[PDB]
Amino acid sequence: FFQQQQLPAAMADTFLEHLCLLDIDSEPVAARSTSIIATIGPASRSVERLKEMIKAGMNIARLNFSHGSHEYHAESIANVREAVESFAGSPLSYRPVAIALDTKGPEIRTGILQGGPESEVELVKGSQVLVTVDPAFRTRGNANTVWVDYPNIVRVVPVGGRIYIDDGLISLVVQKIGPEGLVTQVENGGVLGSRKGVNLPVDLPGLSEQDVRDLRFGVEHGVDIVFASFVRKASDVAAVRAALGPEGHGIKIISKIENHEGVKRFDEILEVSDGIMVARGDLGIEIPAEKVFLAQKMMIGRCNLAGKPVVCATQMLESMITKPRPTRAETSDVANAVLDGADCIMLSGETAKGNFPVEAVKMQHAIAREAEAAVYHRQLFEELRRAAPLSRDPTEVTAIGAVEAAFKCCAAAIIVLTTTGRSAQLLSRYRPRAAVIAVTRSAQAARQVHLCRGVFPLLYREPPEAIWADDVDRRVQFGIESGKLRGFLRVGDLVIVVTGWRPGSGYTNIMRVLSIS
Amino acid sequence: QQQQLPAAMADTFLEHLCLLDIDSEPVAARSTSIIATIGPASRSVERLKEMIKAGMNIARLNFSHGSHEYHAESIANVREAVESFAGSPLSYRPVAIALDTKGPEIRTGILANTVWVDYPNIVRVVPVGRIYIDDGLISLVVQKIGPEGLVTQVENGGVLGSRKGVNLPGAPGLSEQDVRDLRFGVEHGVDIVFASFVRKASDVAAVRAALGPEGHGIKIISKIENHEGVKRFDEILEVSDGIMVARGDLGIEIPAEKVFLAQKMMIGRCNLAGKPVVCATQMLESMITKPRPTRAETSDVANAVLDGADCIMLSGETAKGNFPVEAVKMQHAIAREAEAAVYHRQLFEELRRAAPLSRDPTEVTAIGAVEAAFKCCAAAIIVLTTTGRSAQLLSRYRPRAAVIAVTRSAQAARQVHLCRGVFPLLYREPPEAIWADDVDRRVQFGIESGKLRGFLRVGDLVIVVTGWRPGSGYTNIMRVLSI
Amino acid sequence: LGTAFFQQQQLPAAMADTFLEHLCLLDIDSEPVAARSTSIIATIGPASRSVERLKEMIKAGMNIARLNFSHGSHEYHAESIANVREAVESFAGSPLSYRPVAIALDTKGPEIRTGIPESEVELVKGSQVLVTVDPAGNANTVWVDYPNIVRVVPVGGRIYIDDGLISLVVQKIGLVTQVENGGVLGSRKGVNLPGAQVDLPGLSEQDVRDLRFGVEHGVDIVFASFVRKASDVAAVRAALGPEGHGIKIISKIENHEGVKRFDEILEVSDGIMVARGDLGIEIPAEKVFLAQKMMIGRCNLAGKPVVCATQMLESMITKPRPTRAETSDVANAVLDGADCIMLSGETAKGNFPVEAVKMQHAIAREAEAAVYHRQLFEELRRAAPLSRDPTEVTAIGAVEAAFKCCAAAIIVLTTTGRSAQLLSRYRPRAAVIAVTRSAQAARQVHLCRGVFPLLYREPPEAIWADDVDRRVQFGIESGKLRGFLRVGDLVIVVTGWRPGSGYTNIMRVLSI
Amino acid sequence: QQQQLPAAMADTFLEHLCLLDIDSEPVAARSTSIIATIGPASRSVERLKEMIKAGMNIARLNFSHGSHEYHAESIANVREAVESFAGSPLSYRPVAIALDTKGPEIRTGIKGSQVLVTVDPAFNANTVWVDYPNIVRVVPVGGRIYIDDGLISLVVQKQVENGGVLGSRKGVNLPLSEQDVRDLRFGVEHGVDIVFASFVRKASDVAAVRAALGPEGHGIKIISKIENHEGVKRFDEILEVSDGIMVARGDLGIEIPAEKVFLAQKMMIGRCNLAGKPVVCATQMLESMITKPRPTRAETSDVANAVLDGADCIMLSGETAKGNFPVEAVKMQHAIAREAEAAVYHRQLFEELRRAAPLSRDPTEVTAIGAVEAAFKCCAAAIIVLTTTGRSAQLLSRYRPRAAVIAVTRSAQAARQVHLCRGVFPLLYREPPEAIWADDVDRRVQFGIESGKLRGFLRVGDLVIVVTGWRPGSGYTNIMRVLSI
Ligand SMILES: O=P(O)(O)OC[C@H]1O[C@](O)(COP(=O)(O)O)[C@@H](O)[C@@H]1O
Ligand SMILES: O=P(O)(O)OC[C@H]1O[C@](O)(COP(=O)(O)O)[C@@H](O)[C@@H]1O
Ligand SMILES: [K+]
Ligand SMILES: [K+]
Ligand SMILES: [K+]
Ligand SMILES: [Mn+2]
Ligand SMILES: [Mn+2]
Ligand SMILES: [Mn+2]
Ligand SMILES: [Mn+2]
Repeated sequence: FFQQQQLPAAMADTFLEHLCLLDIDSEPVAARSTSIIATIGPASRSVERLKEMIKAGMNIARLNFSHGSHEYHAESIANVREAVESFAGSPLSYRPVAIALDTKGPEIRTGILQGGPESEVELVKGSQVLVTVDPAFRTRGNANTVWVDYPNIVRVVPVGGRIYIDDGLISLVVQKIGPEGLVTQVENGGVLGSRKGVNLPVDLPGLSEQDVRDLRFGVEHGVDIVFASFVRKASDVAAVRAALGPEGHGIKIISKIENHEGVKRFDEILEVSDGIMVARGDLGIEIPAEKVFLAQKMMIGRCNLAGKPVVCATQMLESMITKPRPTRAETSDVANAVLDGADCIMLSGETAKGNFPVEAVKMQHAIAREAEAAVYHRQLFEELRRAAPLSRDPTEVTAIGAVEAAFKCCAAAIIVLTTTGRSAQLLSRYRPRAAVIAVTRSAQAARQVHLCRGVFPLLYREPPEAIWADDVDRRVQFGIESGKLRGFLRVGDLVIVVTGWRPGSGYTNIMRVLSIS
Repeated sequence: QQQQLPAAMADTFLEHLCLLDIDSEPVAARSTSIIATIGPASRSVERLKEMIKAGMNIARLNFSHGSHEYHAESIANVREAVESFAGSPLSYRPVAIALDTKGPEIRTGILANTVWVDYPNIVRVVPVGRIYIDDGLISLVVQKIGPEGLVTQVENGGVLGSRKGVNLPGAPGLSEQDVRDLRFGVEHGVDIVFASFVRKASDVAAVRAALGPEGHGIKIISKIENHEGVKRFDEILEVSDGIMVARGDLGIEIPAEKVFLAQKMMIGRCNLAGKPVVCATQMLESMITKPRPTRAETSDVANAVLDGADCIMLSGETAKGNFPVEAVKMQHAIAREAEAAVYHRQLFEELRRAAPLSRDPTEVTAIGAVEAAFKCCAAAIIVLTTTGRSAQLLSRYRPRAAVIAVTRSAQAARQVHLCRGVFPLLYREPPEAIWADDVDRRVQFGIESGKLRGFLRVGDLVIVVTGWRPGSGYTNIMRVLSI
Repeated sequence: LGTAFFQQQQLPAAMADTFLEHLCLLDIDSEPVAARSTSIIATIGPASRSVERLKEMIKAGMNIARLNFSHGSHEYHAESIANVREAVESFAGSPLSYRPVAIALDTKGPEIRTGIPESEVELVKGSQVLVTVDPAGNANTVWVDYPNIVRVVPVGGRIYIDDGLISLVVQKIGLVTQVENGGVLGSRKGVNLPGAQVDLPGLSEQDVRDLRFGVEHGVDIVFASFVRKASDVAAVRAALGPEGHGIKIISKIENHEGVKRFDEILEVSDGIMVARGDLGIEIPAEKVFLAQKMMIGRCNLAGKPVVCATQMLESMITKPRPTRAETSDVANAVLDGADCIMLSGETAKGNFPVEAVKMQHAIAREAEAAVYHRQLFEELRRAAPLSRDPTEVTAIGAVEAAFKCCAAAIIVLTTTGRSAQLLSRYRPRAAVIAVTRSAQAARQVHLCRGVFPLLYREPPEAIWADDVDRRVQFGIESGKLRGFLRVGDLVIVVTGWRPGSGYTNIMRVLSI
Repeated sequence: QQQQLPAAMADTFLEHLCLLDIDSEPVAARSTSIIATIGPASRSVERLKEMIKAGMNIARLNFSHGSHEYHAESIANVREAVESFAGSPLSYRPVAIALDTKGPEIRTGIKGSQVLVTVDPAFNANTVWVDYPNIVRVVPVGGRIYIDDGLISLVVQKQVENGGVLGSRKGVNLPLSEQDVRDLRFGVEHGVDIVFASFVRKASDVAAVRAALGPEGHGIKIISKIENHEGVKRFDEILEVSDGIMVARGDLGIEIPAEKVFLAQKMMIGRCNLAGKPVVCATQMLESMITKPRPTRAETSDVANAVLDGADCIMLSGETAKGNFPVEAVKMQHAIAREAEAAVYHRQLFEELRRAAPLSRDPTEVTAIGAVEAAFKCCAAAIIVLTTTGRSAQLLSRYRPRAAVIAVTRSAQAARQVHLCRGVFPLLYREPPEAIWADDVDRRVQFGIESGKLRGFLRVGDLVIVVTGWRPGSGYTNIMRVLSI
């Protein structure tokens, strides 16, 4: 109890008094429920660096298949698994880490600039720039002319349209459509390098030939999660599932909502996906920048309703690419994503290319811990309660009973046994304040539950005891011992233990109140 | 749907009222206990058997009249009728016996105008500016305190005043008779005591001392009957097992149009504390003479259940009326409809937030069990309990599912009738050698009894609440089961 | 606000954040105000017919006099109307304390009456009994005033007699029955036939003459008995004619069909009466409170008056004090949201008609202070649709303003009563003092909870704005004299920008 | 469906989130005021006119830098740009001038674990100088001291957290000066409207500022900047004596841990909403737009979440003082604020504000809540209120009505000062009083209707709520009327 983890604010009767009672001297618990996804790149590739990021709090390593070869990414996977497994010799402190593959998706990139792949050229504001796809001008990239790697570009944009280059920094307005070149008037000028992104706010297919190879690669190397780029409809997810094949039927598909189409068809995309990523990078270019927060809050709420994980990504701590501490806007954005109900937060260039990858992970860890305590659980739990339909599934029934029991005694943890992760996910979807300590024998499940907020996975490695009830108790004790070592639990704490009545997944039906001795 | 389910789910209380349907039949068993007063109309063994089948749960002995031998016959006939069903343990219904004390009574003198009372401090307790006599018929105001006594100015005329009851509004805990009657109740093993005229905490402490250590297990229900008991209600409730709103005397001691305020205040505070509350007096008074009640009486019973009362009482309707069995049936039918019409959505929400954080594993398991019951609309919550406390902590959250309580204690089985929603089952088998099998047996006994009595069907979901070791106070386990 | 002021009117329970805490804070020492908002309808009969008796009940608080046309001739009811109006107008010499009293006509409706004169036949239970269509009554057979009764009732059907006290069962098959419940049988009592569809016309030909009588004598309200469908009321309005177009029609819901078709009945009616007497026989007694609470809530949603009637204080027909069930029934009807409460035999035949009125007055005062206005107002305002009518917009603003300062009253000027009813629609705690020049509006607004009508009798001032202020002042002086207002009280004043009905649009905060 | 009405009507906040629509366009004037700091990028009259048209409502003078003559030039340029629109009174936009005090600053002098700092006037990467003479009594053996906006830190040396390039004269942090007094006197002389009081730690700091403004600065609003741990702890006593609060995340983010700043922001905004007083969110809202034409995703959400929290004002610092896109940054804040104001869960916000607002017998307070309720009942296009000091407009703004509060006033100062209150749009009435007072009241009401029609607020057929008083002078507001245009 005490005056810690914003408990006075949690006991408020209105959201207004909740805000009034928030305290900067009320310290949070050590358990951080929002998972951190860190992108792998030249700054976070060495085994030595990855060990620091795992200790700092990185839960999922993201491989961005828009850059680098299959051989390059196989080296990233090997270095991650080498860093993760160096801690395995101490099972009570072992932290599982998931590997996520981010697909290239339907991209449009420019041509290499004349003079060198590492030289610059400027565009004049209000000038006249010609956009061409002619194969001859592929290496002619200059101030007056730019090449695009998308042939069917002249038959999609009307007169007066808009073409964005380099993360929406450069803007071109279509004036006339010419024979073998698109005449534009620059609307927003700026420096332009080589082979930058192009957004067109399309007939490029939903799943490319190269992304098919990329998905098979992820199955052969046993990735746990796929981030599918530019998901526009349900069949875009089915195509990714089909390319994964029966070999990868257990891989979680997280749909990236990156344009107006994805937001419009969100309901049909969410029903067929395991989760959603709000990809505010491209989404900030495909729809007006002042509206991205609407799309993020909408998508987070509907995922919290559905009980499916949602990832918030891009530019959360962007200034930390070059500076050791973030701006006030960036700290508030991470805190507010946690407040909205995000299950995971992501770092992109902050860990891939920046000079402070470990410090960015440490900052997200510190912010999320404070923000999680500031969640107004009293109204959140009540609303998730009413919105969720009645259930005859004993796992779901037990889950809500355990969460309510945890709120009643301010339990330090809910310890649940799970093989597939489902029992921990059904606890997570009701957003308990107590940490959900999930003890599993499945290494894959231990990595995959990082998607669900508040679930701390522990990989159990011992062969079964001869009496199953003894094997259950040993696993519960392993969760308590790990919680003690990691600082989640102390003597005298109350804990809720969630198990089933028989071995095998799907039989969870028991909730017990235990005190830590 | 049935059980007024469209109304119980409504977003607002106004929409809840709008959706109440007279064609939505009640399905759950009725959870408000019926207390019937024993009298000439309900003293024979065969009539008591009729009233048990009609839904009587507690037999009230009114010690305001009758000799000790008279009440011993009442106890023997009640126990004979109750035990005639013990041949079928799966359907046996325990019936509590409650002793209602006579309490301190100020009566006038025997043998004109300006009478005297046996209470000698009447001159000191009534200041200048009212005294009611004989059920409130005569009313006197005082305008001067002199050495002879009071002035006795007549405000309302009246007659018939030989040793009649005196009430003084606005202004010991146990008479010698109550001490003897309370000893009788211990020696005859009564389960509940209705302490009359409780106005402070020391009053119920004196009842406790008269019961002695031999009667430590008896429940003490404090009857609030005057203005002082209403204003010191918080201190009274703290030391009592429950409260009875005694509207009869309360309606004389305070203005009759204020009694409903006292009733709703006390029921709310008892609901808040998780303690049983009894609403009593003239609920179906016209049925003393007529076979059907008035519209006000039928509304009165329903509103007492809606207010949150744990038990409703019948006085002359069963003690001396011509339709004692029909009066019990009428209370049963009304209570069933009223319980389904409870706006359960706001009730459970408010009880949840008002109940404070607790680290007691029984309290933690209880709220988890009630939440789990709502999530699957479980047919019942089966709980094993030695003293009934585990079943009372479930009842305090007013679940819709029945709380089926399996106990070996015959006294605790009778006493849990005070808590709304608790259906006691008396287990009679001797303990198994291994304790975990004894627990399984009792849980299955509650299942099989629930199946016979229409509580449970094959395919239903039930919430079972047990503990990790024998003895009371260790409840900590909640399980979801299918029948 | 003054701390002593905060201790009355149950304001601590009003400020509670939950209904549970609202219950826990109710205080028997918290005294209410003198202004009771729930109107009292009293049935006129032998016990309440003398002019001197009507005077005592006006002072006791009777607001609407009910003529029960089930009994008595037109000449009987004309003398009743004359006596009521004489007692009412006897107070008109003092305008500031004049209490308008509405006259309500309760129709006979499709009734069925047993057989006869003042002897009494007891009836044995389980004795075979015949019901008689023959115009050619003992314990073995009795006759009835319905020739087509043999056509409708099936074998194994139930017939009720004398407030459903006696129940006949057609054990074999006029109809030879055997008795389910036996009792002392009077002369010409009531007969109810639940479940069986009767082919009796909702507007009989005697009903048409009674409604014409009410229009010719200028009654304000019609209680239409046994309304089963929307065109039952359209028939009543057609019988009233263009002359009776201003009479309020209250539909009495008395049987299962009326409850099932309640929504279409409410749409064409000015209000609803929960007629618990016949309802309690036509449907199981255990379900009446479900029907009462359903209709009160739906009327409160629709903003139309609802009356609760029958056996509220029934023991007071013979006793000077009611039972504890009766006092809580009145209180709970007010707590449910009823606009009006009714007395039947308590004032028509009983020995304590004035005391019954006084008892209902005292209970209503206590129960009105115990309403949880916080949730009631929030739910009424959330359920009411958005409006572009300035009268509705001003009304909700004035009620909210009255809650903010615990205003002693809302003073509204109204000619038709609509501005007062829209204020009453949102259930303010403050009394709605309605100043009107229309004597009929002053009578009919008693249907709306919380509205205290004042009849203004002066010719207009020549500047309309001054004429508005004189009526506001008349409202203030009247409230001061009746105890509703004191110096230093805040009052909300609701008026319009121009004369004529329909232009209310102004709310003002004034100190007394 | 427009302006997020499906989201605003929802029965639960969770359903409100699910119903937010990127296609639902805002159809309502922007209610959150924009404060732009004046500096080299925004001193020219031409740039100030573009920023006025872009949405700037308050011009901030940072007295941390620049002499009195530099700031007099800034005031003159702002007023010349503002008064350039006075030719059309129906569209004239008042702009307030706010003085931001220097406060008790500590600056440095004009890598390796050993570093010496000393206050010696006779004293590179090895030795730096500071201006604070003594500090040896405030720091214990546990605390630390920060250099250069928190980038370089040192514990009780008696060189942690790295520390890169350090320049000449940058801040020093430690987790009423004579200069401040002459600055506040300067502000009274030049008729500034608002004072931002730096580093307010207790209620007596506010009394000192009010004393330095003299009896001639009675009408100047004092906004207290909560900048450190003590200001957060004694917040309630500071709020009670201030006209408003600024959450100064810049310094606050160094004085307390950066991860805790959002907690302090939400606490102060909520308490200010409770007390009905204006609160400003400040510093680094759109920092990247100093060098880039478009903001980061974090910055867009940060401005939107400040509005959703309930801030009455949002601030721009280097984005408008020194950046390369000062007009575009104002345009961006205006655009984000409009979208976020429609996304507010008005159903629960209005309910919680009304139940938290205590009962009152003041007729202005009673009229205000009646008018806001009336506005909700008809979706009034606006609430037109006549006011001399602005108090009647502030009492309406307290309840956060959906309708715009059009405040008509003769006081040029009050017109500028009500910009601190969210949803208040001031109009300055210039005509002289009519002979009959009632005609002068109606003509001001019609002035607000005419101005509202020209600006797009009002439209023929719309319903409006008009709030007036019964006698001249302030404090007598007591009338609410429903009118058709
Ligand atoms: O002088 P009049 O004609 O009585 O009008 C005064 C009142 O009539 C009103 O229009 C209200 O009347 P209604 O309630 O019948 O609509 C207002 O203008 C004013 O309060
Ligand atoms: O908001 P404030 O400062 O209290 O001013 C409100 C005042 O404006 C008025 O409407 C007009 O007053 P003036 O004619 O003096 O400008 C007064 O009735 C009212 O008291
Ligand atoms: K990608
Ligand atoms: K009738
Ligand atoms: K400054
Ligand atoms: Mn992308
Ligand atoms: Mn008694
Ligand atoms: Mn009838
Ligand atoms: Mn600062």
